[PDB]
Amino acid sequence: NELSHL
Amino acid sequence: GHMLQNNTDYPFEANNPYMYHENPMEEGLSMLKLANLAEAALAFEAVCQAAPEREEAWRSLGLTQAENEKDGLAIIALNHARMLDPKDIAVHAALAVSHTNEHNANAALASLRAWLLSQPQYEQLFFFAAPNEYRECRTLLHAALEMNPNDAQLHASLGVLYNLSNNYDSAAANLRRAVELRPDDAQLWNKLGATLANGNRPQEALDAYNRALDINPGYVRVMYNMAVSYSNMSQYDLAAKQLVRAIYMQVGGTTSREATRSMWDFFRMLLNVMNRPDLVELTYAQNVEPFAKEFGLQSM
Repeated sequence: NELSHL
Repeated sequence: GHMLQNNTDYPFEANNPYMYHENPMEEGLSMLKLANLAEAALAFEAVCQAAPEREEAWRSLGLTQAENEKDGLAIIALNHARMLDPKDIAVHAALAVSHTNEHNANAALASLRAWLLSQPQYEQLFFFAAPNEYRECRTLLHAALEMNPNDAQLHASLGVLYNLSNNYDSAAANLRRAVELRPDDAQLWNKLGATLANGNRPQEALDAYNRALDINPGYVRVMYNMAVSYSNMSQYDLAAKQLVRAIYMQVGGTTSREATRSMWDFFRMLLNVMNRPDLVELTYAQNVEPFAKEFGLQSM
């Protein structure tokens, strides 16, 4: 899956 | 004496109308309160072009940029602020977050460390990429939490630390605590959402992002992150609609892309998987309108 950012 | 050139590492936007204004700092702050980040960033850029010794201008620019999904520019701006004021703890917290996103492990841990030990209340105190640095950060933060239990930002900071090592379960628990303590903090909800998403909990992530958006409706990074969670769950109508929102807002609607160019490429992949080769062809031109209309966000 794709990465989420803080 | 004035100094104009401690800013040559930052790629300033070329045609900045805020350079003509009297008080662009004030205007940037106003644009932030409106949640217009792209616009906020341009005004702060003007201040950093004119008065690159003003630490508050670089801090604000950095913070805005990371919220507008531009970590690289955030880190450049924040490093200036860090030089001009090494005790500005907001700059260190933000550097930790943007470096975590950029997978700069050593820099992230150093930023968390400076975040803690720069505060007078705490100064008395196998993760392969940076193993003993990570252990020291964990230890410091835990020591700090026993001196100041129920502190939202210590729990948030432990959240970031555990994101770095992919311990999403522990990161979530800590960030969950932080939002219970500060439920109107949009960044905390976003941080919790990204943590859940990265730990394969996108449905729960989307609940956190909605809370973040209800607080700050111009929070482009949350918009991006919603696109990502929807795409991770193969809900491509919902992904597409949020991604178009994100692109539009990132560029400041009506207004040097790169950050944008990968979002457009990501959007192309969505359009392809949903069997829309007509829409795919349109992405190459990188104009929002066709998609805003096609996806119900605008007019016709």
